[PDB]
Amino acid sequence: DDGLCYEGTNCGKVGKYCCSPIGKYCVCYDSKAICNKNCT
Repeated sequence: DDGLCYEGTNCGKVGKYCCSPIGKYCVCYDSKAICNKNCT
């Protein structure tokens, strides 16, 4: 239940961020933290 995070718009997270260790999860949130946090 972990991973890394990147910033931009590759997961529709325009303005927020996204998290996917292979582009397989592509899960984004507004709190970049929600990226690492909730992303897990």
